[PDB]
Formats: sequence, C-alpha cells, structure tokens
Amino acid sequence: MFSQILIIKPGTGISPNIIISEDIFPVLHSLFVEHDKKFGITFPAYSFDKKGHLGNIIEVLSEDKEALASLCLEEHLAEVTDYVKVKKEITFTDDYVLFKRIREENQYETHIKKKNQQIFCAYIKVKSASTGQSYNIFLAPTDIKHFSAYGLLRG
RNA sequence: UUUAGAAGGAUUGCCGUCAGGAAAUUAGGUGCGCUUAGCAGUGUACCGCCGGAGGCGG
Repeated sequence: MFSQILIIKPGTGISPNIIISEDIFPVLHSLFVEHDKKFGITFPAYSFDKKGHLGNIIEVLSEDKEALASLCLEEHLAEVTDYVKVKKEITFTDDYVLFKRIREENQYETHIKKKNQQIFCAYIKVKSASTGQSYNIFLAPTDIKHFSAYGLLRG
C-alpha cells in the first residue's frame, strides 16, 4: 500500500473530465488486466455528492513496491505530457480512502426516476471493444480498507 | 353586565306615434447611439444479466 500521484493540470483548454475519460482510463484498463492483480485508484480531493468533482489529482493504490513499479506509469501516460503529470516517488501513504462503484438501474424502456438523480450526482465514459456501446460508470468513496479491472472494488 | 331585551311589508300591471346637421381650411424648421465579450456546464447515460420481483458483468 504505497503510492504514485498523477496530476491533471488545470487551465489547458479541455475540461479535466474529458482528459480523465479519453487518455487515462484505456491505458489503465490495459495496465490493470495484464497485471490482473486487483489494484485501485485514489481520487483525492473527491469533494461533494452534490458535486461529483472528481478533482485534478489521481493516485494509484498498490501493495508491493515492485508492486506499483509493476506498472510503468511513466513511459505510458507519457506522450500526453502537457495535460497529465507523472510524479516520481512511491510514497507509503496511510491516510488513503478507498473508492467503490455504485450502479443506478437501467431505463424504463430498456421507480426508474427514483434511482435516477440519486447516483447521477462521477459518470466516466468508456467505449467497449466487443459490444461497441459506450456507457457511464459511477463511483463512490468508502471505508473497507483491504478490486476489479476498472480499479474500483469488486462487486 | 353595551339608548338593554322583541319583530314576515305584501299582492297586480301594454310607454308610445313622427323626423335632412351643414358649409370652409398650409403643421412646420434642426440634429453623431455606443465602447466590451469563449454555449458553457458533463451534454447525457448502452446492451445485457439473472432472477421473477430483486441483484452484478463488459
């Protein structure tokens, strides 16, 4: 349980939500899968529920040191060096808080409205390789201490 | 402890006949609208899945 903090620079024109979506999360999927070892993702300053402001900070949860060095963050999320930062230290942070995946129900055509706008207050968008259908994944923050392919804790 | 305390206004009905408003006109001179700007906010949520209702996968 040490760490590596990747930062989403502000300004830059493009919104940080889009930057999070496109660049980061594909590379992460891949990274996580081949490794398979269930990791996790630290979204510090994850502000409010009315909000959903994921923030400008990304940290990766790992177990061993070679545990996070397992992933070559730098060199991967590298080409994009003007919209994402890669810090260069592995810190053994202990005040971390884990993050969980809620869901929210499908549509009436696919009480629907009751579940709607209860979780709809993060909504990261991922395009699927096989089914070819883009969708939203919702997040949460929780007490569980000691996950899945997406970096979120398994259901 | 109030110029106190009390109270059935009722029934009925044919407004009507006629008519010329009408003639004249000059509204006119002048004029500085105008300096700034990201349609953003995320631009919207897909197929399933068992169950049978209720709950996770990509």
